[PDB]
Amino acid sequence: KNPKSDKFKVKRFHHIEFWCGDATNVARRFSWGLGMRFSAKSDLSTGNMVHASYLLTSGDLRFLFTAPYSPSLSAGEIKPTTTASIPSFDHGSCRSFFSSHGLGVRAVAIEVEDAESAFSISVANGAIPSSPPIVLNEAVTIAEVKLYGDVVLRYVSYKAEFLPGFERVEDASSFPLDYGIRRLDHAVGNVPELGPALTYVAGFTGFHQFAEFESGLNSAVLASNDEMVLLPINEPVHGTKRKSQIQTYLEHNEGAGLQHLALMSEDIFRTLREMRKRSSIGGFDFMPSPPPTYYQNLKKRVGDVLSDDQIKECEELGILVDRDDQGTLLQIFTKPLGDRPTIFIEIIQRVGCMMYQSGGCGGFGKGNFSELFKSIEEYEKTL
Amino acid sequence: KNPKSDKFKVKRFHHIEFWCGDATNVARRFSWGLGMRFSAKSDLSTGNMVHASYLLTSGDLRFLFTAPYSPSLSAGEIKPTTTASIPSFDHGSCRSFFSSHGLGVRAVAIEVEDAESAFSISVANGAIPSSPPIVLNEAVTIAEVKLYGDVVLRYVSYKAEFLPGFERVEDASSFPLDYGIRRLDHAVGNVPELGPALTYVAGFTGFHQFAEFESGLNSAVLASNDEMVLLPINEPVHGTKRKSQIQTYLEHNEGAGLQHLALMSEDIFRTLREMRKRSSIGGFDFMPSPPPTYYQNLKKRVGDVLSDDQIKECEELGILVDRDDQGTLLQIFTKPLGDRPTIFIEIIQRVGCMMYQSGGCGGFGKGNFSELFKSIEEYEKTL
Ligand SMILES: Cc1c(C(=O)C2=C(O)CCCC2=O)ccc2c1c(=O)n(CC(=O)Oc1ccc3ccc4cccc5ccc1c3c45)c(=O)n2C
Ligand SMILES: Cc1c(C(=O)C2=C(O)CCCC2=O)ccc2c1c(=O)n(CC(=O)Oc1ccc3ccc4cccc5ccc1c3c45)c(=O)n2C
Ligand SMILES: [Co+2]
Ligand SMILES: [Co+2]
Repeated sequence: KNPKSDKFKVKRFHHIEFWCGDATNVARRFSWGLGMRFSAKSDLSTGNMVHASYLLTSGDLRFLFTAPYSPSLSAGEIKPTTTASIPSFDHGSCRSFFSSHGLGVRAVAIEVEDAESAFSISVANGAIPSSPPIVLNEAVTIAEVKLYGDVVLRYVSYKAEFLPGFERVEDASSFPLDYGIRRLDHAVGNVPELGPALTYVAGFTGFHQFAEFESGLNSAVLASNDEMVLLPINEPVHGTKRKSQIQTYLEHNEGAGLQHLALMSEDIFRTLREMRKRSSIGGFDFMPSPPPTYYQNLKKRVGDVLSDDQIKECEELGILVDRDDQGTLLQIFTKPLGDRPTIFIEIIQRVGCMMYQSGGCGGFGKGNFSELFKSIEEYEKTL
Repeated sequence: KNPKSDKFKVKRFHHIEFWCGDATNVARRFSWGLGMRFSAKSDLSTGNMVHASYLLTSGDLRFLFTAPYSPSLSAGEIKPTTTASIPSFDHGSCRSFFSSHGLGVRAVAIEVEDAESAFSISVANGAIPSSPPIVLNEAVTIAEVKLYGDVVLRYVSYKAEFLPGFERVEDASSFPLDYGIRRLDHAVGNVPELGPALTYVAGFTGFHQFAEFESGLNSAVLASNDEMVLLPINEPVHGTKRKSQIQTYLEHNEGAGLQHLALMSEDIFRTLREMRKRSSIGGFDFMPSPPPTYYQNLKKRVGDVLSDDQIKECEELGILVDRDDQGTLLQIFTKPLGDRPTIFIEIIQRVGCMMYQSGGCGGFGKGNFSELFKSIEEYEKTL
């Protein structure tokens, strides 16, 4: 059931902001690896003496990469006179974030009807404020509250092109790469304690529990009214045999933070062909593929949704498949995006739940823990 | 004249080490942009709990990219028990370097006959010590002295594959990229005061002045006995009309540091074709090309070294050409490698001075300041 308890009007995921040491190199690597085009910039060339910020887009997916310049360039500025295009940015906060966590997501941004109202309502309902609502060029309002760890939930609302102060990117520097990724499907946090994290976020958003769940973790998913904003949260399970990967995350990340971004593709076969061609020439690596037994077991599980040829294409690309009582999920996971075994990416595509497609169709792949373990056991048994 | 005054036996440039926020993303970007293969690693997967270091190679050119992990991973270690493969590494030094300067070169490494002797002689002759000689696996010795700013000159000597503790890279992650780059030709520093910088470095190395030189800078070049290790140093010229780019460097870098790396190609035409194909898909951008008048003027200057077709190929690729009384230089410059207008790369190839080719054949392109200015003036005149 969906109680539709959102305490303010939420639209969709708007962007994800990475805090970086060098935004240029991370943005260029991600552009080539994921097939995202350079779409906007705010940096020295646009008069920003504070931070370098580069926007990549693929369809509706927006990835922002931000790094601080020397504070000496802006030493005479005050907030009323800032040349920063993102008024919540702070040199010390950014350097401290990156020193503590390494490369990772600082902001999960959702578009709302009124960022000032969303901020006020959130804080009235327990949200810890991070940056107050600030109106940019009387046209866009931005506000930030703490989500978990040093990750913020950023509210953005538009009166009527990314943010004022950003410039569209020179067409010769904007190569029209596109591997089929179209939007952010969900964004997942790792925390030490799931219960208090859920109570806090659901407390100030009104987001309701969408789903939930003996291998490493406990998880639950918070969702907006139309279930298009999806925020799963994990905690570690202590007392196992293999060490919890959630605990490994928390250790290497120095605490809670964003674990993975799941990116919807309109053609997951094409996306994975293109990404895998580039893994060893600057792109992203993928997790080891499941054994042949996993794909033999796919016939009995999804033989009514996917043809034998489509299942063979999943096998060639290492794609995992899970299913709901309503829809089917195709998914695959990258290796970590940077030096630390912390943040990674998931590529997904969902089949079913046609009404437009309902959010979360097919679930999040929890059934693939069991199915993977079973297939590994069968493959070693084949010996 | 060459006094051959080296105070210890120097062989050749060995490697350049970048200090990074995230080594993975910088290394992957550079690999694709420059056509360098992933050759060795030292990181969590090799038991290094301290730093992540990735080695790229192209021919004899070695680029090392290093970033710190959370200090919590190695908190129980002491130097006698370190898991770091580069014993001079320090978390605080690396974070402070990167916070101050952004992405850039920490170490210019030269191979010497005996790194302990080179270190002792250097310090006896005025070098400021940075890291004492440390023997790794009774097989390689490494030592470091201050060069300028926070850049060190690193001595490496081998008893008889990069460094002990590094592992050769998995062949599936080692794509054999190669755009023709073969070695480091020279490495250039920017300092506030050229005179004291020259006196200091020549003081402790015995390197002699190779060359020297009204547009922005004063420069001089220090060279080893066989003039294969070449270290130009620049200072700003104050009082001009256009602001000194050396002064802009010092401002955005927070002081002295490495300005550019000049990479010799065995086929500069192929290297630039390959690099330019990749500029807008994750690689490196190049400076704006000279006007058509520059290439018309090339005929009268190097028409005896380069055919008309070869000059047209230089024009298609934006390559600059200068000449000595002994040799000819083909060169081109990238835009800055990262967020700040600080470090950039030069691709070069030298013609002449055949004996093997003598080091520095054709000079460093100082004649192209005048020639560029003249050609820009002629092109606007063509109007
Ligand atoms: C991340 C994820 C989801 C997911 O999206 C998700 C949510 O959206 C919300 C609900 C909670 C949740 O989970 C769903 C299914 C997944 C995965 C996933 O990440 N992965 C791969 C893996 O576990 O990665 C790793 C990582 C580190 C390892 C270290 C050591 C290992 C030693 C042996 C075997 C391993 C297998 C996988 C391993 C590792 C090991 C999977 O298989 N499924 C099937
Ligand atoms: C870097 C370099 C060398 C070189 O290797 C070298 C050494 O090895 C040792 C000896 C000293 C030395 O110098 C030789 C020749 C060069 C260059 C070189 O860097 N460049 C390009 C440029 O000046 O870059 C820039 C950078 C920033 C600018 C900001 C604003 C500008 C406004 C107008 C015009 C510009 C032109 C160039 C500009 C800029 C402007 C060149 O043309 N030659 C011809
Ligand atoms: Co997921
Ligand atoms: Co040069």
